[PDB]
Amino acid sequence: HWGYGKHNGPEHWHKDFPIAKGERQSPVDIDTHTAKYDPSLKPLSVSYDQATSLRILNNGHSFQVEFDDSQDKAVLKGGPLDGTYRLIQFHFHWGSLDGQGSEHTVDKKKYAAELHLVHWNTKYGDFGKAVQQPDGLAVLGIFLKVGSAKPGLQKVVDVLDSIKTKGKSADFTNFDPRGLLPESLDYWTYPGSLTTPPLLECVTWIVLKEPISVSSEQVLKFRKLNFNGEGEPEELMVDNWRPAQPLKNRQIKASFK
Ligand SMILES: CCc1cc2c(cc1OS(N)(=O)=O)CC[C@@H]1[C@@H]2CC[C@]2(C)[C@@H](O)CC[C@@H]12
Ligand SMILES: [Zn+2]
Repeated sequence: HWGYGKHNGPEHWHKDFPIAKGERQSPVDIDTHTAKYDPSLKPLSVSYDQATSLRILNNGHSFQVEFDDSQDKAVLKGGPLDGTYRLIQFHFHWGSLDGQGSEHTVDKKKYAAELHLVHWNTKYGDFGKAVQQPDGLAVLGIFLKVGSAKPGLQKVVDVLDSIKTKGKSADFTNFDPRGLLPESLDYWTYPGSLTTPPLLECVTWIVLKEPISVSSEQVLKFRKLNFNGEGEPEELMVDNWRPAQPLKNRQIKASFK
């Protein structure tokens, strides 16, 4: 029954999911001055040329674009990662206003939205086993700011009216997630968690420094989605972000000087 409202939002999650108050929770504020450049970080490799999207789904908390992960296609490796991680889905978090919506913050700055490209460590065979491991997932996080439109996002925006409500899905093939990436792959990285229940501490976070720009019209369409199912009172899907959590005993590393 978790969600993002007053009675079931982030401050309530710890009752059903005690790990909410754990030692490696996400998101976090990225203090850019305290993050240390790490020249030990191997180069970061995003190989999406063969990515094959299947479907887009309103899951009641966000919308997600799913990929066929049954073959070695669409892999993230290098950077802080050992081994190879396979793309399974992407989704977003966003606000009711352009001044909020991101989960991670940068020197307390909130972006209008945040994209999560979720990948699982192939050493664990599939996603459900990977999330039970401390190094099971790698999530590539990309900030969105409102400005120029992102042409590569438009195909996603245009299908949203077909999945307005919780539980609706639509075929969504041939979508190329390379169109959602900024020019630079400079990043911050730290060990953390899923940002929604069950809040499992299984994620290596890789957060790109360079945001992508999307237009006001594009994010406005995100905000027309509904948290509710069809035939239920309309509740706009907005502010589906968890706030920053305590850093505790963790160091954020930068790939750049
Ligand atoms: C693993 C990253 C992941 C996946 C999902 C969410 C959150 C997630 O963590 S995060 N934000 O990348 O750190 C929130 C909604 C989830 C979704 C995938 C699985 C679902 C559970 C759907 O079945 C229904 C709700 C969906
Ligand atoms: Zn997410």
